[PDB]
Amino acid sequence: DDFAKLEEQFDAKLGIFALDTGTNRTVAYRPDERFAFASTIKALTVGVLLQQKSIEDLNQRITYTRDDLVNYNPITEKHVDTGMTLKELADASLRYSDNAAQNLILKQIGGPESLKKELRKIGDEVTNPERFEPELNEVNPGETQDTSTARALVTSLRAFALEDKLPSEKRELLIDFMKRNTTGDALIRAGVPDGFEVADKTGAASYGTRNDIAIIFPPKGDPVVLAVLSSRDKKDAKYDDKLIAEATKVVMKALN
Repeated sequence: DDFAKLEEQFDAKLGIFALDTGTNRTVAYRPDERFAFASTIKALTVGVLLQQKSIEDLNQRITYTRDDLVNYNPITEKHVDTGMTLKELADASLRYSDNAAQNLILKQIGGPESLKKELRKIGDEVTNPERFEPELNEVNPGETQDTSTARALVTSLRAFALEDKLPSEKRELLIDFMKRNTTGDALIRAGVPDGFEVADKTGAASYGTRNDIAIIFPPKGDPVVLAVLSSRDKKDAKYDDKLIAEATKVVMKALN
């Protein structure tokens, strides 16, 4: 009723899945409803990048051009002449949601097809990487291109960040990046209690799609993996971060 209340208040659809890995308790609300995953895919993309490369390997310098810079490139646009290491690209992608960073990493790992193949390998049958940024944000209701579900994103994120799709040093790298995300302050972070660490990746796409996926680290006890996905009825709809923050609060109350 609380999630439905938020949907009502924000004229939005909520997609929620949370797993407290310390109790195996779950919170679900339209967990299997598809949403354009938007930039949350960047987290899973770095996960695959990390699976593919030694930590040292991430020091490879990637040269790119202005062709690669499409819309939102806060970091990559500044280093277009000097290039960026894969690590620096991962940093930009995760922490600034740098689209060109995501695209260059996605190319590095073998493209959307390779990302999808690696997600199927980990048993994510639902996430459908098809396109680069910002093209992947163009998802209509009912279309499955570049979509996933809260359950699938949580399950996949957990696999890379917490489970065994990455060795510990790489998991730590992925977690450190997401912990130091700069784009998520008003989302999942705005809905956790004090002293809870959040490692998150935000996204926003067409139809007022506004997403945040996270691993949340309580003061005591094991991490909670959470996806809060939202979409609205109208193509050019604006989103309200407050919905994600409020939905996160409901999750945390349920897990308490």
